[PDB]
Amino acid sequence: PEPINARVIEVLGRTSSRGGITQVKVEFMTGEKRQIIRNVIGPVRKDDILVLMESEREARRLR
Amino acid sequence: VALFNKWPLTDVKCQDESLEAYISIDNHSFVPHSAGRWSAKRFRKAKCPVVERLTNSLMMHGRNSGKKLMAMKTVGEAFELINLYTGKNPVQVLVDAVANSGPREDSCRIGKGVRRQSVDVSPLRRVNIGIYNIATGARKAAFRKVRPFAECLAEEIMNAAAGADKSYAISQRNSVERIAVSNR
Amino acid sequence: SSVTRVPADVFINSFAAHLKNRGIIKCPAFTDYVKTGVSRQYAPRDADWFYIKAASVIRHFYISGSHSIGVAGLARKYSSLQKGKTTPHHTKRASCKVIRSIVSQFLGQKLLIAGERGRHISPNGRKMVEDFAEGLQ
Amino acid sequence: DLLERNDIEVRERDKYTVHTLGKKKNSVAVAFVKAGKGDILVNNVPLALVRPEILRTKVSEPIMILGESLFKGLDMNIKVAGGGHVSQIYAVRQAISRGVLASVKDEAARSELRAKLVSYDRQLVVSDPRRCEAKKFGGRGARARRQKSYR
Amino acid sequence: MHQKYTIIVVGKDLKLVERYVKSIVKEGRAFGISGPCRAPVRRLTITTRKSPCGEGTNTWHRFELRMYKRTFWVTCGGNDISTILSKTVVIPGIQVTVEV
Amino acid sequence: NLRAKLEEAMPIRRAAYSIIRTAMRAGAAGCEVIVAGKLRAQRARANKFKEGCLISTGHPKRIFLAEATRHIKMRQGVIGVKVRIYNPNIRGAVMPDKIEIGA
RNA sequence: UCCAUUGCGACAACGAGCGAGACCCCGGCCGCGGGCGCCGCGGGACGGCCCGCGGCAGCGGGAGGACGGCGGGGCGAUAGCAGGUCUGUGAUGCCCUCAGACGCCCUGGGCCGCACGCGCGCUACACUGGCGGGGCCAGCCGGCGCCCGCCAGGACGCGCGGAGCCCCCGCCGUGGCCGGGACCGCGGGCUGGAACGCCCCCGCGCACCAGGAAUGUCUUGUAGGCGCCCGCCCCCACCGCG
Repeated sequence: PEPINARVIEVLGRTSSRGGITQVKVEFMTGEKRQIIRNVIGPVRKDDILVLMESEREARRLR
Repeated sequence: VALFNKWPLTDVKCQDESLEAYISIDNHSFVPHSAGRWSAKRFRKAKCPVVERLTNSLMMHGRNSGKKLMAMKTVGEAFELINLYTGKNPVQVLVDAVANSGPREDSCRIGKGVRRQSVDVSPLRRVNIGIYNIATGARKAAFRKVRPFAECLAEEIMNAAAGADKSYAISQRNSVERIAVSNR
Repeated sequence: SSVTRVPADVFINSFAAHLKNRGIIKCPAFTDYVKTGVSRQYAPRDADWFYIKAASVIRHFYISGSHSIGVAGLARKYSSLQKGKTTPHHTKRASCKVIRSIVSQFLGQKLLIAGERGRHISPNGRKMVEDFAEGLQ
Repeated sequence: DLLERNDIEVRERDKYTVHTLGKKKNSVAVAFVKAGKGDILVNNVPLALVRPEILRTKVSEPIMILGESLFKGLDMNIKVAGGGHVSQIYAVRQAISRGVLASVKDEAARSELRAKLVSYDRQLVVSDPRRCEAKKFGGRGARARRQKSYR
Repeated sequence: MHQKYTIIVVGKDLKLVERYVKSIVKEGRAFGISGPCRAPVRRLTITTRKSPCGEGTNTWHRFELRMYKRTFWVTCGGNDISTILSKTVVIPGIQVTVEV
Repeated sequence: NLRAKLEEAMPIRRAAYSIIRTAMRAGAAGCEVIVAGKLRAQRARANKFKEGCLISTGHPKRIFLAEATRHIKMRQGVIGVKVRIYNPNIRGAVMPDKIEIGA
């Protein structure tokens, strides 16, 4: 399965106890447009489009 | 605007709609020496000519710290050596190289007690790692060889743009992504 | 003016050939085997270097105009770092004798006139320098 | 070299309508603009021939964005002192932009011309505030510090 | 007669030197005294370790003695400026010197 | 005055309080005297006697605080005394922090 | 809530004070006055405006504006340390010494030795480099000329004056090589009363081809690279402070 791009709807917060993981709710840019929550590394903001390698895996809500 | 008085930005559009926003050719100025403060503001870095970011990545290791004038000279000669072989716009071949060199998955602990989990690399980090990897593969390649920095930089860009694993940057992307798939 | 319109290097090299052709300066040939500046280590490999240095020194005295720069000041214009020591390298002035020989030839040639303190370019020499510059253009 | 009163000392009179100052990293350029044939001179030398051969396009950059025809009809005498080569190339582009704009003055065309420059490059007509920071005791660097032997 | 007498005011404190400037300019304004020529400040500096011993992280006290000097030009009769010195307000610890 | 009182063998509290009242009557907002050394003991103490409000830091310490140091000598050993007197109203300048406001 | 007992809303507490802030020095920007020399006096910016969110205190942005939300420094509460300095001190208790002196000088020598362990640093390990000419760029702040000498330096005078990096063209060209410059033999200078100090010329050509376990500093004009000045000082910086 090719990776599917998803755009950030809400930047939920900073995790990993070092803040480096960013929690973001991402809505698939194309397709069913499911809104899943995924961990992100680096600088991220609303409307950032990132290719999700599997997308069937989601981080704990707001954790 | 013709970078190095030779190459336009008109056809240089990034195909990757996930990475197109963070790569900018609009602010290009002949000679990538804009002294604009990229350090200021969290995302001002994104609004910078891609070629200038490469010229900032080239000057590393300390012995070569700060010499932008010498780095941009290399970028021009490297672009000529990309034009000479690829036969395409070298600003556009760099744009494809930055897009490919950036991995989309990394491994970080994620509040675990050493157990890393899978994360998603941000679309700015993908651009920052991609350029850094291009320059660092060349840096290692030219350390003790008759081959000049300009030649190896020209070849990593030419190899990344297609996706050949000979590129130190693409090997790094595939290693980072694969560790991320297992730690998933 | 003129000497500026022609790039500084494209003037100095052509003037070096001119100052060897017209017989100006005439290398001492005793300073030919000496290395300018305590700072360097391997001596000039040009072999026509005296003429390049001679054309560069007149071009400096021309842009100086009535400033009348000294020979020691010209030696500080050819100062470089003394590299090759464990102690950190610092700038070291060029050999005074070489430049003193060059300025001496110009005074005898009357290309440069003597002045209070340092010597300065004479009008007769200036004529040669500007005609050469415009000729290159 | 340090903000000395030496404006008229290089050139006597010559109907220099304006005397702009462009300053980047401790380098100041006093540019004198009069009606001319489109000639620009820096440090008694053609502007096109500048020392950082790579940065010789940065000096000519305001002319390109504004347009050659607007520049034609002006003669500028620029004297740069202080700072170093790259800042002196940044100071002269700033001085040229400010001085050419001074001819339009408060005109609506100046507001467009300031915006035209500010869009291609902002801070081309605005001084860059960054200045060197002082060395502090216990560090070779302004903020760097000596290595701690123990702990 | 008519010579040029150079007054030089050397003072550590700026407000004190500015006061001497006001008095000198006022007394000689009729005599065409020149406006103050302010010298580049002499920021003589001594940096010394704060500790008498060598103990502790080495700390440094940065002491700067700034000396402000104003040169004054008056061209006129000598006797008048000798009296002009009495007329100008006397500032203690601030010195004036006349050089022909 | 304090050094003389201490050499007259005045008690340290009595001598210090006498200096404090004279400064307070002269209008200092705060007077602080610190006496340090071997006060009638082989161990060294540092008894600080202070009354009123005294500022501690800032450029106003240079302008509004008169800090005087003595080294009074007693038989057992040197007793150093510091007298600090703070006047907010010194005529020439005002306290930066104080805002006079109006009616 | 905030950089902060920084505030707000409260509240057996009710009013204060110190430290924080204010202040001070500097910088950048704009007026005014002066001027042998850029140097004197003021302004400007306050989270004020705008939009959201917040009793609030504020918060996130957007702007305009040299400058934006602690620009960098100076000062530094309260209580202590049994931290360090008696070898800075006509600071000093007490003990010792006190003309065969522990006074004060005078000659010579050490502190600078060195199987070794460790802490700052410095220079390298090369080609983004070395080497030759040419361009030439400062700032704290700042003298020069002429002649001779390979330089180092000197003589004789007088009133003055300025970097590296980098850029440009050659050369060597992956070789412990021309990388690197440790050592070591003549020699030329200097300073002083005197070298063992320093400088320089032709040799001579050490490790080091990137450093294990560990560990340190750093967010913009910052790191790092690269020069330069001053302190001490006969000479002398791989040091400190700029």
